[PDB]
Amino acid sequence: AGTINKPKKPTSKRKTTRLRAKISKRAAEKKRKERKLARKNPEWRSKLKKDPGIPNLFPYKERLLQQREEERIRRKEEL
Amino acid sequence: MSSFESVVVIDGKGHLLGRLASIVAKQLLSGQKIVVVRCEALNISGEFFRAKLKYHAYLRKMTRYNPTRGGPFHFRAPSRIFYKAVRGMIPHKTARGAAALERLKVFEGVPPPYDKKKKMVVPQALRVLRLQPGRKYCTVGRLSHEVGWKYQDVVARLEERRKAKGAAYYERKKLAARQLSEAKKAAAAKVDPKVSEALAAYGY
Amino acid sequence: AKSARASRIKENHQRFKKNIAGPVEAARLERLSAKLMAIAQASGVKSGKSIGRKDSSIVFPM
Amino acid sequence: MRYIHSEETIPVPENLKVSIKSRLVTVEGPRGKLQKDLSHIAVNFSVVKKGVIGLEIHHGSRKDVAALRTVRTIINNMIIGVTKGFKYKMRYVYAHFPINVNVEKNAETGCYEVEIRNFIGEKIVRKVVMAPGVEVEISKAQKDELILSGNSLEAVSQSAADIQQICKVRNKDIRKFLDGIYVSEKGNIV
Amino acid sequence: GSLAFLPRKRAARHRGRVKSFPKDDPKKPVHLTAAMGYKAGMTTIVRDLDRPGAKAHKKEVVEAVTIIDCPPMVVVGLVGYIETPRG
Amino acid sequence: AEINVEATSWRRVEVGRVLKLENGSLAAIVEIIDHKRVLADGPSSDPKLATPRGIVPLSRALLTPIVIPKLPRGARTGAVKKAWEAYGVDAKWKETNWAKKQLQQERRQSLTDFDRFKVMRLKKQRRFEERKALAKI
Amino acid sequence: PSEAGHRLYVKGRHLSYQRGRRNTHPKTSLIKIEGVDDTAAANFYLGKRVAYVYRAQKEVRGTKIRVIWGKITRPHGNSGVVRAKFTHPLPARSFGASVRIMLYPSSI
Amino acid sequence: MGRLQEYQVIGRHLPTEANPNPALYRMRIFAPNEVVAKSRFWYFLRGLKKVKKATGEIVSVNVISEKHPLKVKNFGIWLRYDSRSGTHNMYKEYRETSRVAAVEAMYADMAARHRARFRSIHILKVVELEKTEDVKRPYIKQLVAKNLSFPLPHRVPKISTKKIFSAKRPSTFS
RNA sequence: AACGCGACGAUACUACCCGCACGUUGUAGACGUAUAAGAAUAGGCUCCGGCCUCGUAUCCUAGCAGGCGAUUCCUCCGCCGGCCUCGAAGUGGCCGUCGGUAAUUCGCGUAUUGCAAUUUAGACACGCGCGGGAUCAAAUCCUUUGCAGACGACUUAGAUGUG
Repeated sequence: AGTINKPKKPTSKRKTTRLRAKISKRAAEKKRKERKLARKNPEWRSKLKKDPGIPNLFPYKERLLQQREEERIRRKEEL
Repeated sequence: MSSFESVVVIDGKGHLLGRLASIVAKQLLSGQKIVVVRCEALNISGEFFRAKLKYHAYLRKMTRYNPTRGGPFHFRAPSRIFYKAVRGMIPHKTARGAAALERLKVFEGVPPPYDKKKKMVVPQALRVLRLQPGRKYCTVGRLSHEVGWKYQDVVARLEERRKAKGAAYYERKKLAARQLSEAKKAAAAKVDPKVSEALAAYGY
Repeated sequence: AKSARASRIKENHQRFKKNIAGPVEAARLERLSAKLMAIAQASGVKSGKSIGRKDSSIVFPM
Repeated sequence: MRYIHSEETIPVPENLKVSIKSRLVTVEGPRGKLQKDLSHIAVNFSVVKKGVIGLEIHHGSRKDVAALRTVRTIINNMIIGVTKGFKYKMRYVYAHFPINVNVEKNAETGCYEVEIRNFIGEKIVRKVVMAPGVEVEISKAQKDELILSGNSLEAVSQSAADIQQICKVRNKDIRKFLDGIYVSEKGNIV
Repeated sequence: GSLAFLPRKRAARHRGRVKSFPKDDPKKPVHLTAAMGYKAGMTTIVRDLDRPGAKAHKKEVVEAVTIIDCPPMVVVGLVGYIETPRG
Repeated sequence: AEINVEATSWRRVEVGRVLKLENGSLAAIVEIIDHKRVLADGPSSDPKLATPRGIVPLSRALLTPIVIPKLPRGARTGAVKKAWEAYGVDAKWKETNWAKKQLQQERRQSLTDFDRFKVMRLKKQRRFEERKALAKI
Repeated sequence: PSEAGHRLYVKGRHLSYQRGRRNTHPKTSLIKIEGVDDTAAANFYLGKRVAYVYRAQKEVRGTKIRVIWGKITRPHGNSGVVRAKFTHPLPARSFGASVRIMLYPSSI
Repeated sequence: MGRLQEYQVIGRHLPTEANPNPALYRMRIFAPNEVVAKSRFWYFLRGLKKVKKATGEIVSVNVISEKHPLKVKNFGIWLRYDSRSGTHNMYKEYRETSRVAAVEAMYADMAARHRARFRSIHILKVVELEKTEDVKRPYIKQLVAKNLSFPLPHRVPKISTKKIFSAKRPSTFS
C-alpha cells in the first residue's frame, strides 16, 4: 500500500469525555453482570484443586519428594 | 559546567532533532544565543520511511479556502524543520517566545562567518551516545531532499570546499604544534631549576 | 493510452534525444557558435588581477 | 538472552591478501581486487592463526549472531571470487524468431553492453549494461548460449538476472511461448 | 479553468521574463540563449510539405505565420551570478 | 596468507584485573557475578586506594591496565592481599597515566590563592623563555 | 598596562518567578548562578547579595544606572538554581536576564 | 520490591482450655518491615490453616540475615503466580550474593516479563544451588563458564547532566 | 513574501565620506562575553617516541580603573602603507614603518570615597558640533499616448530632435 507517499486520515487517540464516561459506565455494568452471573453459577465447585506440583527442572526434586515421603511415614506411625 | 557564553555554535551532525531542540529551547528561554549549523547533518531516530510518512501527513494538513494566508506553510529545508521543532517547544505566541526565537539562528552547512569559529556539541542529544547500536536512524537532509529541498548539491560542494580549506589549516596547525613542542624542550634547560620543580610541585 | 509521464514513453524520448535530435542540435549549435564567435572577434593591486574589496546581518552583534 | 560471546572463523588461501580497515574488507589475489563495506553490522575482526580470520560478537542476540553467519559467507564469497571467480552460463531459445545477441564493450565507462534483437519478432532493441568488472562473451562451444563471468558474485548474478528480466514475455501464454534467456549453469571459472 | 494559471493576475512587468534558461554544460560551444523582437503581424504562406506518413505528404499546405521584426541587439553589460544555499 | 587487521583492542573483565572507582580507589576483581556487576576487593595499604570487599557495578567501575597474573577465582581478602604485594599494584598504578592526572588535579585543586599568583608568575617566566626559544624557529 | 579584568561578582541569570503550573508569585525569583550545578554549590551562596542593574532614560543623581538589591534565600530543586528575595519584585521583562551575585556577607 | 530482609515468624493460636500449648506455626518470608511481615504471616496462616489474626498471637519475629554475603551464589526460586488464566509454576535462577538479592531480582524480573505483582506472586521455595550441575538455565551456565572474560564494547561515558555543551565529541571505548 | 534577499545607475538639498568633542541617545540585557580540523564510535590521534574516560583543558591574566623614573629585555600588541589573500549572508597572512609593552629588581606617589552602597568604564546603531575632500538628483501632479483600463493602476511622449 502507498501509505508512506500518500498517507490517509489519522485516527485520533485524543479521548473524548463522552467516550470515557461511556466506557467507565459499561465497564462497571459488565462487572456487575459478571458478579450476578457468578451468583447464579449453574456449575459445580470442588474443594481440592489440581496442584501442578514441583517442576521436573527443580534440582532437588528427589530430595524434596523423599523428604515428603518420610514425613508421611513419620506422621502415619506417630498418629 | 553551566557556563555562560556570548554566542554558542552547535554542530548539528549526529544530533537527535527533538532532544537538541529541547536543549536549545531551554537555553534560548534562559537567555543564551544559539547558532545551529549542519541542520542537514542532523539526525532523526526511527526509520526513514516513518519520517517521510510523518512529513507527508504534515503536507496533507492544509487550509482549504486560502492556502496563501492562515495555511500551514510546509517548509522543506532542514534548518526550517529544526526551527519548527524549536518553535513548537517555545511559546512563540508571546513576546518572550518571540525574543527567544530572535535569539535563535539556524543555517544549512557552515557559513564562512562560522567556519573559523568553534563548534560545540551536546552529548545529551548525540546519536552515538543515545541510540542503541542496532537501531535505525535517518537524515534530515535526506528527508528534505526527498520532500523538495532544492539545494542539497550546493551545500555538499560548499562543505567539500570548507573541508579542503580545513585540511590546509590543519597542516598549518601541525607545523605550529611541532614547533611549539620543539620550543618547549629547547627552553626546558634555559629557564631556572627552581621554577621548573616549582611548577612540577604546584601541578603545572 | 500511455500517459505523457510514462516511464516507457520517457525511455523512448530519451533514445530519440540521444540518437537524432542530439546530433542535429549539436550541428546547428556549432554553426551558430562559429558565427557568433566571428562576430565577437570582428602590480596586482593597481592592475586588477588581485581581486580585492570594492569601494541585517548573519552574526549576532557583539 | 544476551549471549556473552559468539565467534565465527574464516580461513584464507595462501595466494590471497586480506586488508581489513575499520569495517572495510579488501581482498587481493590472482584474479583481482574486491572491496566491500560492512560498517552496518557490529563485529570485532581478529586473527587467531596464521591463515584464518575471526569474527566475534559480545553481548549480542540471535539476530546479532545471524549477522555473523551472513558476514562470514559474504567474506567467503569474496575470497572465492578473487581465487577462482564466478561464471554464469545462460541459454537463449526460440521457436520461430532467432534471438540475435550482440555483445560489445565501450571505451567510455568501461562496461559491457548486451543488445537483444528479434525477441519473438519485436522491432525494439533491448540494451543491458553490465556492472563493472563483468565480462560477457558468446562462446563457440555450444550454440545459442552466453557466458557472463567476473570477480564479484553479486555483480555477475545481478547481471544475469538483468538479462533474464529484460527478456520477459508479456500478454501471452506462459505455457505456449517458450522464448527467453535463462541461466543454465552456475559455477567458478577455475 | 486551469488551477495552474489561476489566481489570474496582471503581469507585473510589460516585458516578460524568461524564468528558466536551458541547462548549461562546458562541452558545448559558447553561445547565447535568448533574444528580443517586436511583433509586426501575421501573413500566409504555403509549404512544399516533406512530412513522411502524413496525409499531406508531398503536397502544398497553406499555413499562417507571424512576423517579428528583430533589429540587431547591442551588448552593454555582463552579469556574474553565484550559487548559494538560498539560490 | 597475509592478513592485516586493525579493528579494536578492548580491556576485558576477568579475575585478577584491578579497576578504578569514582572515589578514586582501586579494587581487583575476585568473582564475576553477571555481565554488568562484579565482586571486587581492595586490600591496598594506602588509605586512598583501599576498597572494602563487595559488589561493584561495571557502570561505576573503570578498567585499569593492571592485571594480577594468576589471581585465583574466589580469592578471599588475605590471599588477594598476598598477590597485591607480590605484584606491586601500587607502584604500577602510580606509574600509570591516570593516577598522574589525578595527582595533578589534586594539586591544582588544593592550590591556594597566594599559590595561584605564584603559579601565574612562574608560568610567565617559563613563557618568556619559551617565546625566546620559539622566536628562533 | 594591567590588561586584566576587574570582576568581583559571580554572573547570574534571572530566569522566572517562583510559580506553580498556573499561578505565578513575583515575590521570590529564580536565579541560575554561573557554575552552580548542585545543592551544595547553592548552599555556599545562600545569604549572598544579588543586584539587578539596568539602564534608565533619566539621570536622577549622577547616573542612569538603577539597581534592585536582594539576597539569596534558599536552594531550589536539585540543579543549583536558587531562590532570591529582592526589595522589589523584578520587572518580569528581565526573565533570562543578568544579575550580579556579590560574595558579601562572607563566611570564608 | 524495596529493601528486603529475611523475616522468620512463629505465631500460634491463642491458648484455650480445650487446646493448651498450640502448634506454634513458623515460616520465613520477605517483607520490607516487621508490620508487613506479620501481616503476610497471618494472611498465609489464614489461607493454610483455620487460624485467624484475632484468635492468634505472634510468638517471635526475627531477622534472618545471610551467612556469607561476600561470596557469589546461584539461587533457584520455585514460585507460583496467578495470571488471567490461573495459577502457574516457574523455576527461575538468579546469580546473586544473597537470598534477599535473589528475591528482589525475582520480583523485578517477574514484573518486567509477566507483569506479575506482589500479591500475584507466591514464593514457594528458594534454594542455594550447592554446586554446578544444579544450574539448568543457559544464562547462568554461560556466567559460570570456565575462564569467563569479556569486554564492554560501546561504553557511553558518564558526563554530568549539567554539562550542557562539550567541546570535543565523546568516545565510547574506555 | 506588498515587514525575504542580491547586483547596479544618479543622488540637489540635507550634509555624502574622513578625525574626535562627545552625547544627561538607544538596545529581551558586555564585564576575559578569548579557543575553526575533518572523520569514526565493534575506533581514533601522532612529532611515529607514543597517546586517548575526564574542556575540572589551552591561551591570556601583576602595575593611580593600573601613576612617574631607572638596571635589564627583544617578547607581545595596535594603527597606517606595500604584496597577496578571503564571495555560503565576504577577511586574514607576510613585510615594512610608527606608537605602546614587568621576563628580573628597586625608589617616589595612592590616605579622607571616613565600616558596604552598579567598580556610571564594552559594542553596534543614531544624533549635535567643528575642519579636510567631494557632489550638484529625481519622482508625482499637468498635457499627451492606447500595446491598458469599472476608478485607480500600466505601456508611451513633452528640453531642439528620426520632437
